[PDB]
Amino acid sequence: AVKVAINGFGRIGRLAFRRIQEVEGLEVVAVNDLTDDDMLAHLLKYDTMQGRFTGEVEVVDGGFRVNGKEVKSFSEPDASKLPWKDLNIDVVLECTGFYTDKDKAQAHIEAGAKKVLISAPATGDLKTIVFNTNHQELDGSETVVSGASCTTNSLAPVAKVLNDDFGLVEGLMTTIHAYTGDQNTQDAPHRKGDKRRARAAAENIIPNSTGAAKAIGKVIPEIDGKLDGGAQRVPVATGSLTELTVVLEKQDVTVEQVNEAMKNASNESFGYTEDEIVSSDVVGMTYGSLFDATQTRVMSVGDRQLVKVAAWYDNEMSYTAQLVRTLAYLAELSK
Amino acid sequence: AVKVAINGFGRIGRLAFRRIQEVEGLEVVAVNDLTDDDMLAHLLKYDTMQGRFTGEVEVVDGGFRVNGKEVKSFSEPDASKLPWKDLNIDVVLECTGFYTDKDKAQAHIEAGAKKVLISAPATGDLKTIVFNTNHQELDGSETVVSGASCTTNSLAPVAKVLNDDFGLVEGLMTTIHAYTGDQNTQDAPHRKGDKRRARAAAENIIPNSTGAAKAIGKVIPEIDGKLDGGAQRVPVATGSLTELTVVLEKQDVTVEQVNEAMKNASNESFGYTEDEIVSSDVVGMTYGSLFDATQTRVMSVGDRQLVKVAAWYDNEMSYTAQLVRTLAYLAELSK
Amino acid sequence: AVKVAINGFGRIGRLAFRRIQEVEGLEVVAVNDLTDDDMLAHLLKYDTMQGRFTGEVEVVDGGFRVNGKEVKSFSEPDASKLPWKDLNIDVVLECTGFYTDKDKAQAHIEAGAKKVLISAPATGDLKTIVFNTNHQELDGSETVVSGASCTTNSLAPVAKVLNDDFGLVEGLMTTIHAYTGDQNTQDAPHRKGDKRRARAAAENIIPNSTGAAKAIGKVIPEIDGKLDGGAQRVPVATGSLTELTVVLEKQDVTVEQVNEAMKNASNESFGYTEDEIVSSDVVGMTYGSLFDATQTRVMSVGDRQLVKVAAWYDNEMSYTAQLVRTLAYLAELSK
Amino acid sequence: AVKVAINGFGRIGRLAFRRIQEVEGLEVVAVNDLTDDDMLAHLLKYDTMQGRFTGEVEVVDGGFRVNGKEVKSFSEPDASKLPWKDLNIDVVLECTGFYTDKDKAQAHIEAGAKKVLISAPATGDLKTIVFNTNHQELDGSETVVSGASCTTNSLAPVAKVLNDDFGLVEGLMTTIHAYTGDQNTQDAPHRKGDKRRARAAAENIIPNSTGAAKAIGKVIPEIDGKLDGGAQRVPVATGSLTELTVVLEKQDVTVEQVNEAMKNASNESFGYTEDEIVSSDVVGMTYGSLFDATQTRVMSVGDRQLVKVAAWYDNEMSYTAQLVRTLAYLAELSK
Ligand code: NA
Ligand code: NA
Ligand code: NA
Ligand code: NA
Ligand code: NA
Ligand code: NA
Ligand code: NA
Ligand code: NA
Repeated sequence: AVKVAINGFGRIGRLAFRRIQEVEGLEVVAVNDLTDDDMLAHLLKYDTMQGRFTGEVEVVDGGFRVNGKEVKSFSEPDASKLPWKDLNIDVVLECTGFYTDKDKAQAHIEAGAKKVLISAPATGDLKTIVFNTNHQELDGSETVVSGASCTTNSLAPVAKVLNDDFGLVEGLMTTIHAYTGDQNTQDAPHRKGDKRRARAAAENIIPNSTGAAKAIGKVIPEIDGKLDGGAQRVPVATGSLTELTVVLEKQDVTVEQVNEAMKNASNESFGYTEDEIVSSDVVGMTYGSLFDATQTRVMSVGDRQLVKVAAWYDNEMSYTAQLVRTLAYLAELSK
Repeated sequence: AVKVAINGFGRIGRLAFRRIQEVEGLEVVAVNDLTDDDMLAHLLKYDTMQGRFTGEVEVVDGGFRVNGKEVKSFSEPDASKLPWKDLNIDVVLECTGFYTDKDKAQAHIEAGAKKVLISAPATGDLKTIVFNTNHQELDGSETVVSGASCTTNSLAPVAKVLNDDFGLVEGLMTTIHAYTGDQNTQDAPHRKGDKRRARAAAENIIPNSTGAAKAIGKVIPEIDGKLDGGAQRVPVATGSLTELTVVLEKQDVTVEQVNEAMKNASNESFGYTEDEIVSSDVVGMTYGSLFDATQTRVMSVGDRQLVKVAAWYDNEMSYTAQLVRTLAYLAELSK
Repeated sequence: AVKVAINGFGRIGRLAFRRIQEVEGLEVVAVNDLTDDDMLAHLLKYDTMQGRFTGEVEVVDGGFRVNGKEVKSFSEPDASKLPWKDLNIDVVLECTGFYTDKDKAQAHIEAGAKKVLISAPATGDLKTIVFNTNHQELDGSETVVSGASCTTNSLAPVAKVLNDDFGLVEGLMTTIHAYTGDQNTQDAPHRKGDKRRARAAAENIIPNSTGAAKAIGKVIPEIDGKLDGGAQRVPVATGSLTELTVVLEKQDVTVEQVNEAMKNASNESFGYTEDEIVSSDVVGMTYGSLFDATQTRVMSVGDRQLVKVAAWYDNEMSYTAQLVRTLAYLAELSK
Repeated sequence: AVKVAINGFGRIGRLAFRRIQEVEGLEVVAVNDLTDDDMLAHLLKYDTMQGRFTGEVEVVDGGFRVNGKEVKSFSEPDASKLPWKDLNIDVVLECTGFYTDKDKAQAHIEAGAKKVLISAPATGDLKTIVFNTNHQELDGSETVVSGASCTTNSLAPVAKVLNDDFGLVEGLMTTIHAYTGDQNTQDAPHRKGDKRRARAAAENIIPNSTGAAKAIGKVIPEIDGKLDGGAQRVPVATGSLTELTVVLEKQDVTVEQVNEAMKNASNESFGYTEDEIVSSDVVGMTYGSLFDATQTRVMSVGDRQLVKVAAWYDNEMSYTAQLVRTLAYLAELSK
């Protein structure tokens, strides 16, 4: 199988582990995190929004016993000193937050893994990849790859259809977003100075910033610069919705043409629904974006149109499943 | 003292009562609600989001004694049978849902009231009024008036300015709106058949249909048909935000230009701020709309622009402040 | 397979549908409810707390096709007109709320069904059953049965192990309960004039009355009238905890004694845990009651003790699992 | 004019400040907290559960201006280095959590503060005080004093009545408690390793241990060791409830006795209500504890009785109101 190591056992790594149990041909052989394995198991066994774990987890000496396999654990802050050489590590899923610079992620490579996928936006001379949107830009010469953001993966396939079948001029975004753990529980000083994230996370509508629309050009170059936008974090623990309002070059555009162009590009990454769903219905899904045709909208005043669309995504598992897809493809580029 | 009657003692109707305590000149003399007085008194005295009643409430024989004043109480399904002439009612606040038409609400007039303000949009040949946006259209000859909806009251001052100072071509709207009492507590059939208002209210991001933007032109006739949009209901009990994405006819606009223009329009209906606030900060405010300059964005690609602005409101108390303002002005046209 | 009909497709009925999908030898062939099929399918298809439906739901001509099997759907007010003779109905699961009486439920027999299980407490001369606590009192002569309440099934295994291994002198119960559909979304008047259920459910801690404790004697007759209690309704949508504070006649009781007595009585209905779990961790589980050992407490002052124990239960799906268990038993009494 | 210094401007700090504004005789001349003034001032003006600051708050050279008063701002880790001498600090409120021991708090006295009130339970040769419960014990000799905990203040006036009037044999306690800032926002490793405080605070019923009941002896020594208990922390952001279940010497006790007993011992710390209220109703109250006579229960099985009672409190402002009472009393013990 493809031998995967996870660096960081946060929400993302733990869900990537769960997800990989569902994907044949991938095995997590190693998990590196500073937390004690007792607590790590407990956060793996139990999950507030993603549910109980499917199977049995137990802490054994040197790691965990999970569904009858061995996962070796490490508590090692210098990733260059992890034994990726002798574990024959194919891909590292980098989920710590301390390694989003390519020059800094080359430690996994020096520790002898063959390829690293950063589970965040990343800086340096690397490629940023949204699976099924532009992974066909990977030629296998890459050793460090960005997995983009959770919001980019909800956006990109919607923007690519908009732009491809209608010209894209410009557009703006709002992701009504689930609150995350970098928001405070009660009103208190926030570690990065953010006055809005400083506020009780489950009691408020909280504006905040998002890099995803501004960065999209890294995934779809031909629309680089043409998008920007924000977020509003609201009290659901996971589950998100990206609204996009655009101006298109093609004139006289219908709701029905938009919806039809999205449906035509459905696949495993990009879903499509016409059902009247809410956020909790997408918790745990494995689509990267679930285009919602109940919300397509065309405002027309003379020759001039504003077009608005919305796509769902579990900012946890939607992004995890796209990571695992890209993770595997990186491996398969080794022949 | 202006003699005020409240028809229907729901959220709208009880907040009106509370707000009127803080306005001198106005006096609630009668309340009509089919609910027994004991329970009504209890929901007056206690309020989950709006607080304890600043004062003292008690059920006496013919109604309540509030702060040493007599409030008459009726339990009468038929408006035209209410003793409004007996009490010299100057204006009825109509909050039941059952008289949201010009000719229906006319029943209050036959019963004795001088004028009626409908706390809701209304069909018929009546004027719809957002105070400090278009109440100048009232010429004194109106017996029956609509106070518009709680979303319209937060949209109008913003659209007015954008249309006046720059040329509003078209726009689209999303209100990240608190959840309301017509949403289901748990997943269950919905009495109006709405598949989204059927889901659990405080557990979901729920898309919904909004009336306000489609009908903005009853308040501002010169932008009729240029706005549309909807709501995202989210798990806060009150406090909302209206995002507006628009195309203007002035094509070299800046964020400064937009914000300054909004501050120049500042008053006791249209607040202005540059504090990074969140939804629970506007709970119980009496601005009908609080513009947020920190959220203004202008997007320029080539020489085409998109502009996004946002404004806060208590979908309860904001709307309530505006309704009492229009109440007073309607009783003012005795002159 | 045993042919099951569900009267009333509310939370209990849709969950009973789902659980029966996981029991071999059990089949739901008909559902009665006054709501349209389109809304009912949507509610079976999408659940806020129990997850996307496992499988495929579609509305077909005379009802539903679910996982390749047709399910007849009726909207028939009158129970005794239901084609249960023609559908060879072994057990009707009665979940509407209006037939919580032995003699009222006879209508299902009069319609030709073989047995009725009432999914609530019921009055009249019949039996109240908590599976794996007192279902052996079922001899086979019963046509109508009650499956008690969700809170009863959680308390009954625990109180039995307490009364058997030590003598129960008295006790008091508090269940920290998920809020339910019978509570209001916003502060508003309430169907049964309850000043507390009238308050916003997801925003308060709400005291409310219970019955499961005063009525324990129906399932355990030797401790009749020796328990009482109430509930505190809090903002989790599903998942509860029952705390029981008891006086025993056995006198040098220890935490280890209690816990061990509880562990030994463990079965498919009565779970045992020592993990430090929280409410969401039991959402969807199938134990009728999950004993939490980490919560056991003994207060000793001289020769006088006080013991406290606590058990989790998914107030929805734990009670669903129990009902289905008793349904299967009722059908296995084909002599 | 009692000159007050506040060390740590957390929830306890900012609310103590707010409480002090409405108390004639006290003024906060200084605040020390390592967070920049700009952020601290923002978090004082805007509070999620407690409302906007009534008044004006601005940042000025050297600190804050609040309602036309100067408040000096420092940000010093070393308490000994703080200029309490020069500012003639009569009392310091110790609200950082890191000085919760008498030889730790002394660092303020050496700095020239006359007296110190620690806003938490603290260890050492000091006294632990619940105003209007055991503050009679202060003689004027103390320089450091603990204010106990926000549950001890809740529990102590109910215990005392029970003990004096009926004679407390033993009892156990459960407090249904709002979730606090030390709980995680999302599932993650916890600062103190607590596996239950490691979980999403707003999406769970969470058991957690509390010392309050165990250490009740520090306030009412004549029932030391007689109580034990725990907490259930639920998704309300402030407002809590302490449920006590006791055994008494005096028997044949009625509900009407217990309730009149608590009615008579009611003061400005200890309230008493017979209304059907809920947690939100007690947010921002300034009783230390509010007795709920609607939740009194007397289980009488034959000869032996179990008694239960309950009392609400706002774990924020109720405690804070109590502190500011004790603090004021410590200052006037400098005649
Ligand atoms: Na696998
Ligand atoms: Na580790
Ligand atoms: Na007034
Ligand atoms: Na009435
Ligand atoms: Na089955
Ligand atoms: Na039906
Ligand atoms: Na003062
Ligand atoms: Na500071």
